Amino acid sequence: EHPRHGHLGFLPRKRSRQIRGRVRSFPKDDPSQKPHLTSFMVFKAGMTHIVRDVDRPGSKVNKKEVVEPVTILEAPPMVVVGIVGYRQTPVGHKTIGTVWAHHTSVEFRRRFYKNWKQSAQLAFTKRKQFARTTEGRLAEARTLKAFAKKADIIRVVAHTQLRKLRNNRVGVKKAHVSEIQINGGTIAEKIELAKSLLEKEVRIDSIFQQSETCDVCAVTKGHGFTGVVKRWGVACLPRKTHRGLRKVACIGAWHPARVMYTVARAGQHGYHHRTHLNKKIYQLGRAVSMEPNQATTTYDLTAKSITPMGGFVGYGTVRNDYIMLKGSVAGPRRRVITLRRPMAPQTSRKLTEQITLKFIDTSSKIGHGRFQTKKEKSQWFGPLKKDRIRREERLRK
Amino acid sequence: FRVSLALPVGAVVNCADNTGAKNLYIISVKGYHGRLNRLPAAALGDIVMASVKKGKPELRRKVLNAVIIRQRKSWRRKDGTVIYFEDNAGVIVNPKGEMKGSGIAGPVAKEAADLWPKISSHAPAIV
Amino acid sequence: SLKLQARLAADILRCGRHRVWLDPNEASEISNANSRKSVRKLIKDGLIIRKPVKVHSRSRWRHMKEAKSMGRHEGAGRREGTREARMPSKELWMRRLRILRRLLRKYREEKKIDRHIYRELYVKAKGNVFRNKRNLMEHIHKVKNEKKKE
RNA sequence: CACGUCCCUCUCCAAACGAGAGAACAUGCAUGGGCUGGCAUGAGCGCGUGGGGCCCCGAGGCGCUGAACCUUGAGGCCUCAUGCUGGGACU
RNA sequence: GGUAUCGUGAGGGUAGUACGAGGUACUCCCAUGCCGUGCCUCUGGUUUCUGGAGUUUGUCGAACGGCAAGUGCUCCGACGCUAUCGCACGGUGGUUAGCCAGUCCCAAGACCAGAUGCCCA
RNA sequence: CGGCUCUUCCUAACCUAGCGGCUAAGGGUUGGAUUGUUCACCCACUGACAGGGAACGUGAGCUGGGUUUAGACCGUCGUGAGACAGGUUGGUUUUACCCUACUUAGCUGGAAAUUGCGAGAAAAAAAAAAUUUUUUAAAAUUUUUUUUUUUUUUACUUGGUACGAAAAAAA
RNA sequence: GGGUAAACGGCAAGGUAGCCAAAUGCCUCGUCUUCCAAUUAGAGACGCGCAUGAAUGGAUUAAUGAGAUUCCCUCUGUCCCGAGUU
RNA sequence: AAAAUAGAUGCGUAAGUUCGCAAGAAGCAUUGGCUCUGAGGGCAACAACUCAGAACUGCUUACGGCGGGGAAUCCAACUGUAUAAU
RNA sequence: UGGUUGGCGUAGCAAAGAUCUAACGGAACGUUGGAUACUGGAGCGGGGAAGGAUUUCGUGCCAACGGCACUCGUACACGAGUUGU
RNA sequence: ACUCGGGUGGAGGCCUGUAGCGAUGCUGACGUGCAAAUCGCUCGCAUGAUUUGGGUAUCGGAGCGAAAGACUCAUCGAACCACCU
Ligand SMILES: [Mg+2]
Ligand SMILES: [Mg+2]
Ligand SMILES: [Mg+2]
Ligand SMILES: [Mg+2]
Ligand SMILES: [Mg+2]
Ligand SMILES: [Mg+2]
Ligand SMILES: [Mg+2]
Ligand SMILES: [Mg+2]
Ligand SMILES: [Mg+2]
Ligand SMILES: [Mg+2]
Ligand SMILES: [Mg+2]
Ligand SMILES: [Mg+2]
Ligand SMILES: [Mg+2]
Ligand SMILES: [Mg+2]
Ligand SMILES: [Mg+2]
Ligand SMILES: [Mg+2]
Ligand SMILES: [Mg+2]
Ligand SMILES: [Mg+2]
Ligand SMILES: [Mg+2]
Ligand SMILES: [Mg+2]
Repeated sequence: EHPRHGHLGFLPRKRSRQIRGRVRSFPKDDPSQKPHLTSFMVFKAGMTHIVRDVDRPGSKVNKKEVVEPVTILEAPPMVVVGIVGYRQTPVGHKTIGTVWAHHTSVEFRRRFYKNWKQSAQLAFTKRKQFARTTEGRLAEARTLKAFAKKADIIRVVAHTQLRKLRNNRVGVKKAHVSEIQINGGTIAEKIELAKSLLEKEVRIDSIFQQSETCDVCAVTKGHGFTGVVKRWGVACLPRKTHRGLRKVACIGAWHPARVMYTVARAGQHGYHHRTHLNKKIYQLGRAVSMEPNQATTTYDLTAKSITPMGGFVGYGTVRNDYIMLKGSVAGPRRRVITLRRPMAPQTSRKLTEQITLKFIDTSSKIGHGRFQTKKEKSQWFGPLKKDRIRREERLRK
Repeated sequence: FRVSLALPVGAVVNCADNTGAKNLYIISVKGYHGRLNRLPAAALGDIVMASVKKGKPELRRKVLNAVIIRQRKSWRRKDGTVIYFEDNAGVIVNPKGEMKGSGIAGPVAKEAADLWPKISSHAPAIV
Repeated sequence: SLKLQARLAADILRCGRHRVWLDPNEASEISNANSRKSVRKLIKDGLIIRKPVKVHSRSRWRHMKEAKSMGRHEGAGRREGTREARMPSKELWMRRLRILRRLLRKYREEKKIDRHIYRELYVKAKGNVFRNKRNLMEHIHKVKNEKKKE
């Protein structure tokens, strides 16, 4: 006898019914806090590693640089476009209603369509003309009265700005809409944060901050109808085995006289929703145009960019704000991953640690990439024939 | 820290040690909590029950202890520096961990030398 | 569908179907060529032609056959065969011994050497006491000067 | 018939097939370039075992030459440059 | 009534575990093992990019370029896939270790008068 | 038979946990030599190497070592052919494409669970803002006035949307 | 009545030479030694041989063996513990 | 089961033995390319193509094909035959 | 005994590497050219025995058969064909 | 006294290994198959007691057997056919 192969609380292992990785539960509201947003949609870019000086009493690495992998997650600001209130009921939370923003970016209204550009594009057209009228202004006014009254939960309906993402590979132009809960103070305080913020952008740096952790939720990378050996980790059978090796030899017994829900079976692996915890935020990163010397740490002064030399493979440059957080993040490159405020206690000696990066890595992913910089590669090879066949042309002109 | 396991039971690592043992045959790894089919596996710094398979007869047919001081199976430092050896040899040692040799042959690993205060001293080098 | 003429052209071109060439551009005139005599008219008339056999050059080999003469491609790694398969011991012994028996026979005929010593050497030639022709060539010289002194 | 959905078509974070995600004139696709990598110095002409009669034959070597080529394709990057650009089903 | 979007969450699943060292004999630390959930920056493995090179025999008259050897074979090899062979992570509350709730996973045949967008010939 | 594989359940608890033997089924309970084995015994680890059920769990899952038909050998028995739960050796492991279970994957209906029109909401019971008071088309169906949105000529991540203005249209 | 066991056979005679827990030994995983960290295996001894043994051939045998069996070196995905490609 | 050995040449080759063997025992070693050299004959008064050697030079150890080896015990001496279809 | 059925348009039709192109044909696979491979002389070669006995050949045909298709066939129909001191 | 080199020669129910004849192992494929015994690789013999065509002889209470009750037309511890039935 050995332990069971696989966690039964991650089950059924079925395809997620979404891809945007929506938060399942927001961290519990704390009135003592000032109001804030609790999550932020971001696009996985790729990974690198960083050097860091761990300064953790105990261990053999205190005061010693350690190479942590990091995931880079491009994070163009989300736009709030509507508030949502929930009222508690004996049967469970009910939306009171939502107040949509007076205006909606097309990328958002793209979301209500399968073919926006061959549509009449009438989405939020009556709201636009009605929220304008005093009749619809008083109606919007009444919804907020209902929030301030009957609500227990205020939530912004934010979305991603894919227009601003300018990624060439994330093909979506429908915005990634999602309610983002406002934990904070009294419901009027949450309404007020909610409505002042009701058509504004929301950068991650406001929601998060460095060294703080974030729970991540994104659908994990899809593997199709995976077999039982890859899906559950069961031992494959000895070579001599007949019908085939890669099987659970015994999927049941005489009784109960049927396969139980607990025996492992071939089927969908990957592309499951996951909430992974306590991912330290090694740096929030401002957009490359605004703060070009990303990845230029105090100890590595060369002006530099968070994106590797070949760009991120399959993704390309991170043109925007980026969250850089320790370790792996579930989901393939360029998937949209919601990442919430931590729901764990976060009073751990580790979790509270400030993270001063000593060296973001920027070598090519693609090959081994022994250069941190496109300038430095040229500084190795120096001029070569592509230039001499270039330099000569310039002289002739 | 973590050192990717290198020398499963049944392995014959060399004796780097001063003693007349020529090579060790790992029998089991001390501190090995076992999963079912998994073979116990010594890695760098690990104490190991080992019988000398070749060398002075006096050592030849009893189980002995031996820490692993180098390892062909490469491992990754927390420093992010994956590293490995030409060979993977251990040194004979007491259950206490005092080494019975008088001087180790080749380089000793950093995390052999740090777990074993005596091994570190006789080590010609640490790596 | 001129599959008959191609049967016929191949026969009277005295070749395979593979070589006969029915002109693609005139299938119809070929098409009404029911008799071998019709097809023979088409063969002189050029609608049907025999293609040359596909080449199989020896130029790579003749260039190799030069290099092998100069001793190229000869050594230990280039030898599959046992030294005896690669060149038989019986083949060398025959050549060696046919050569000795002939030279002993040439001298006996011109009587450079006695009909006596011929047995003296015909029988030593058979016991390879003579490695070569010129080994025996000089032994006949030195087996004979020993006589010249007396 | 509206809104719209779907098919066909294109893309892939999806994918046994359905489903999914997207696109829907869009740097979308296509080549090209630049880049990031890979390999490792192309073709071609222009020191050398000896050899043949100052040249010729000569493996190898040198020089142009980190060159040549390959680099997104089950689907690296860059807009950098040019090229090409709806029908059906349903209610 | 369509279509679409955001959610609700009854119900069901459910998981973390162990060891050691430190510190002072609880707290508090710090590593590791196992388990589990991922991920692929690095490192290893994997090559049908048959990518680039080398190379063997056959072959293309030859050089070049190939080609055949069911991927000829050897070297290096990106993408990708993957390994406790790399790496990240594994949270609470309430009741009597259990147990229940939560977090976590599926979640309206739990038919959601929840919200919402658009059109309602 | 056994193993392997995988799951699961029990506890007269081996370890772990809490106590002071008791509770405690939670999670875990090793790798090997001999032998088909189980079992036992050993070696080593271990916090420990607990005992069991599931058709003595599990062969259209396997393996086929045990048992193992015909061949053969030996011992014993038999006059013999032949026998031996004695030993030895060699000795085809078939089929799911059905139903259900299960595992993923889709589609579509449905609230008199497809019907009745058979009518029940965890809804509200002139409107909104600070229960009461004040403000939101007017004047004689049409006209006029006001407000809001769209088009043209600073603050937001920085290409594209907002408020600026002015004009037109709708209420 | 006689003869015959290289007749069937036994060990009338009482198992000789040999050989063995042997493909033959129940007891039994015998005992000892050797092999390993550990050996119900093996080899080698031993012989209270349930029930060895002499052409129902005994013993021993170099060479031979797709025969049984044990171990060794090399080797490896058998395995740890699976991964990738076709 | 797979891997492994592998061709040729030169060395070297144990027990045991019926003196044949065992034996390809085992075990090391060298091997390409190239430009040369040497050797080995015929018929009169031109023909092979093997072996050998030498420099120089190259290796990514880079087709196909091609033994894994050893130590022991049981049985049968050997090659053979033989239950077509366990 | 005959017929019919569900399973079911399912299980399969996965051994021996392979076709591509244009032109023509045709009502729509063949034919030719080219390309590309294969067999690889113990051959998907060229002749015979046994056996078969018209399969041969041409024209036509493709209803049925050639387990897909056929315009093609060893199939179908018609006409031919085998010569010895 | 008949030994030690070296060659020669080509022996052998000799060896490696084709063809051919088998058929050990994978207890591999297949296992309502290509096949009422096949396929793959592996393997065994392959100058011999070898393999093989034709012919001929010997069979059913029988034949034939290097002996497995093996084989005697997919039939054998007594073929097959008909019959008694
Ligand atoms: Mg099997
Ligand atoms: Mg990479
Ligand atoms: Mg593309
Ligand atoms: Mg049973
Ligand atoms: Mg069963
Ligand atoms: Mg109804
Ligand atoms: Mg014995
Ligand atoms: Mg007897
Ligand atoms: Mg034999
Ligand atoms: Mg084998
Ligand atoms: Mg000898
Ligand atoms: Mg025999
Ligand atoms: Mg048989
Ligand atoms: Mg089918
Ligand atoms: Mg060929
Ligand atoms: Mg015909
Ligand atoms: Mg006919
Ligand atoms: Mg022979
Ligand atoms: Mg043999
Ligand atoms: Mg019998």
